[PDB]
Amino acid sequence: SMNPPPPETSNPNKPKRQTNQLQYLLRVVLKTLWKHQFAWPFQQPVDAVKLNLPDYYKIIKTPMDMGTIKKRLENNYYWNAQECIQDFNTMFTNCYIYNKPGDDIVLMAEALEKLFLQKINELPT
Ligand SMILES: O=c1[nH]c(-c2ccc(Cl)c(S(=O)(=O)NC3CCCC3)c2)cs1
Repeated sequence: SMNPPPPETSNPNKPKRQTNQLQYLLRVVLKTLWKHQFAWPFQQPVDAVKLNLPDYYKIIKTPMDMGTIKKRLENNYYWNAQECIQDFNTMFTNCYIYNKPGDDIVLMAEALEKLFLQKINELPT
């Protein structure tokens, strides 16, 4: 298929964890970003069949999206906040890689990244 399987949202041989920071990343960071007017392209894995982008997964080898991140947080999939933050950063970076400076989609990612950084600047202790 043109679409690989989406990233795992559970893994039984990976240990789980819950922390105040991870709770915050779900309740505040993810759930607030989700509502932004520019969040929609990032709420699910890129569907190359739907969007007609047979090139997407030829270019992006570590795909990530907020739908996956949300499910991971709900699963307690992550060990710590930094691991989750890395997924957000991978999502943003993928967008910059797959596209071009100034593209509408890149403008969207740039705005979301700024808001994301604002919110993770300070996490609970
Ligand atoms: O690098 C990424 N692009 C996208 C994405 C998702 C949906 C849509 Cl419509 C778009 S887009 O920038 O408006 N390009 C559309 C024009 C043809 C394919 C989709 C990008 C999510 S991550």
